[PDB]
Amino acid sequence: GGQWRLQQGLAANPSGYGPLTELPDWSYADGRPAPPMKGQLRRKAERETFARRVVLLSQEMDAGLQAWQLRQQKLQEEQRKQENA
Amino acid sequence: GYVPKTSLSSPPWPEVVLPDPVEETRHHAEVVKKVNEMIVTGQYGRLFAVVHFASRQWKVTSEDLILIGNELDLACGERIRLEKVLLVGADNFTLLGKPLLGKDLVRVEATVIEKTESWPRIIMRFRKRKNFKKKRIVTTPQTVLRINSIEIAPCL
Amino acid sequence: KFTRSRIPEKVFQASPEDHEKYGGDPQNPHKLHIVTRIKSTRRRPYWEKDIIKMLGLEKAHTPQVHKNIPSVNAKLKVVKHLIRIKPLKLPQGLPAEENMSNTCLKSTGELVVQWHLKPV
Amino acid sequence: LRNRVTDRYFRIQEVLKHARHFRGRKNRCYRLAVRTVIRAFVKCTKARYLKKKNMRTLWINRITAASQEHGLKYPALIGNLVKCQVELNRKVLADLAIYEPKTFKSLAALASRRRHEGFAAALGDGKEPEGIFSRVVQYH
Amino acid sequence: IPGRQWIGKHRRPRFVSLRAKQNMIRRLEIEAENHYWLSMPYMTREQERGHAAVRRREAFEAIKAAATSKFPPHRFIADQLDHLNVTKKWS
Amino acid sequence: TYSPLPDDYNCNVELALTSDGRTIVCYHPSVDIPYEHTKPIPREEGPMIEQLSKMFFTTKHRWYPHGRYHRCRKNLNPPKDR
Amino acid sequence: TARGTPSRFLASVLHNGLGRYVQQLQRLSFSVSRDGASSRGAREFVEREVIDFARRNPGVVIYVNSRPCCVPRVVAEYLNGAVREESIHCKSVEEISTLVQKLADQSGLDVIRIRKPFHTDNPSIQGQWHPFTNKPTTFRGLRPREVQ
Ligand SMILES: [Mg+2]
Repeated sequence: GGQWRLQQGLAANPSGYGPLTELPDWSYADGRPAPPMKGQLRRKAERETFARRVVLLSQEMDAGLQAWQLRQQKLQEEQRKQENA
Repeated sequence: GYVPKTSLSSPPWPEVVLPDPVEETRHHAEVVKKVNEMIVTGQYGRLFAVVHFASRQWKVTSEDLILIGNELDLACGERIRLEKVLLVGADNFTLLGKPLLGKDLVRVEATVIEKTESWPRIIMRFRKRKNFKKKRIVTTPQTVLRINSIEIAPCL
Repeated sequence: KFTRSRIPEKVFQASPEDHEKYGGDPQNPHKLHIVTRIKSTRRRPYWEKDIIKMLGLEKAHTPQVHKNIPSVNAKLKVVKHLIRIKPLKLPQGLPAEENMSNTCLKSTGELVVQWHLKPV
Repeated sequence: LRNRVTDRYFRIQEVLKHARHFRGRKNRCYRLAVRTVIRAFVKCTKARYLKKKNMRTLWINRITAASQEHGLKYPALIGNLVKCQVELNRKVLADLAIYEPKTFKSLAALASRRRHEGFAAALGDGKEPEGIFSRVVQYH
Repeated sequence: IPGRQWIGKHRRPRFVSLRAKQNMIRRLEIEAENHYWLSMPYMTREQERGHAAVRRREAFEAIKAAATSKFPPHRFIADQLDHLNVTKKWS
Repeated sequence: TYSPLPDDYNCNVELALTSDGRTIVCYHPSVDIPYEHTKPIPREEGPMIEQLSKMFFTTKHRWYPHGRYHRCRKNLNPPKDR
Repeated sequence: TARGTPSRFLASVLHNGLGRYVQQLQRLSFSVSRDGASSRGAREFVEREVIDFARRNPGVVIYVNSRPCCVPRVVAEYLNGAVREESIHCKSVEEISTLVQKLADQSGLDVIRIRKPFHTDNPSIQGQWHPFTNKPTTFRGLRPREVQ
């Protein structure tokens, strides 16, 4: 029943992100938390490099627009400053 | 918009009338109060938990065994609290959470007994008339867990 | 001869019925695409297999962020039958280096930069 | 012969120990035993997929039967247990269907209750108060 | 059927069930939403020009530099002398 | 007066949510059999295989024997469980 | 395969986890040649690691024999009489630490196929299914087409 889960903002597969697969599976009985799961470590590396790509692409987009705008202002000033002599 | 009662007039299923939500939430207050009384007074016998341990969902009593298919970097004999329990039942009540239960509500304990390997497991590939024949032999690691206790906590 | 196919520009000009159907804005559009390969590139031509390699969509059902620029969109117009395109919406801001690891992209299309595992 | 093979008995016995339960001369003669032992190993690896498949269809048969005991069918039971965020899988529900049938009856009443909240929900369209078991738990 | 069911002049017929219609329809709907989101670029083609030329240049400097740094590995005395312990004894 | 299942045969199912709305408390006591729903306690190879087949309602084939090869492949000490 | 190999059910020795955990490995028996390249990493295991291993679990008694062997062996003997003899022939020190720790961690059960991945001995708590669960009784216990 994954189309319902897409309607609810959940993962389409219940083994995807969420509380069944991202909490730790077990703890010590003393209360010590376990060392982290291998798939949770790999998965948080995937989410971290994904977020790094989102930031990197967003910064290239903003720097690209601002560089275009500075090129257009320099073209307008090379239009205006030659209107004399 | 009236239709005379023919066969295809009204649907073949009976019309169910769902209860009013105020009285039904009061009924849930009564039932949760009673089941909390059975947990406080200790009326329950032995429990079972459905716990979503790593690979799948294991139905679990106390005093039983689970064979997992990985090494868990633990010593043989160390106690484990299994979190991600997601159903807890007794003879006369259950407790199923959405999707998991509260850690302050159910405490499932289990020791590691033995960290074995599996029986040797043959992986042969063979395509006819192409001289394609590969044999591999694989033993996965395994740990066995003795679920020591399913303790339940009167927190509803 | 089955050749490469061109697509005219009226195909990629949205209508206000489409702007009301899908929740887009023509003024102030979105920056980042989420692209997801959902149709195998086998039984497809080699140029489509190449574009799917160029977009990093070699695994199926794995989202990939791209730019909403006409060059990237030209490659996406080549393989638009093989993918799924959604806008990357960002409810909270784009994550800083403090919130860099504690993110999760949801199935709706939003990148939630504070990702607890707790219910509301 | 300068160096001819001495250790050859053990290669024959490497293959033939897997043939010890076959019929015919497949348990005895090496030429026949290599083909049937290779073939038994190929079936042994291709049957892991069929083990998983046949267990799952066996569980859907057991959940189907025990849900027909409570008047429901299988797709109403599974779809409406999904819609309650009770994400028990097929193995557990077959094991409750066998060993703990009060719990399976209460899951059947929860799933049919949610099914009727879906019927009354999609019946009275527009804004209406939601069902009680129809609420979802939002995680963040 | 005349021969080999599915290729030839006289092929057997195959018909489009409701499964196949609903599958093709939902593929067309996903396709039409792809047609919506490709209709609104964040930049024009003039504005995108050269916005990532530096990062692409440094990326190919990394690939070029990984190509031109390929050479035999270092050879140590401790490996060759370390072979001599194959006749390590007790006493 | 609403019942999601006809709570008449196995257990009296009473569904509940907690007030925080996260767990589904189900309460189900066992239904006793009523005393009025009870009755008081009352106080040659061919022919033999037709008689056993007619007796246990199975076909004739599982009564004819099987040879030494199938009597001596049978695991005579199988693993017990539980 | 699984039909040529025997199988068994997943068990323990004397309910090995319930009350207390008992180390199931009684004796290790190393036989290590003094002069010989086969038992080199065995010798380096005795010089380095068998003492710290012998202290990390004192319920195991260890017999290093040091005879002129031509292939070194380790012989793990378990509490239930099982004896698993494995060879440490031409294996490095780390591989013998993982091998000996593997023999220490497991038990004297066979390494044949295990049928079920679990073992309850009380599988049913609400009462097992029989065909008269989920069937309502009728008045006077009557069956169909019965008049009186
Ligand atoms: Mg033909």
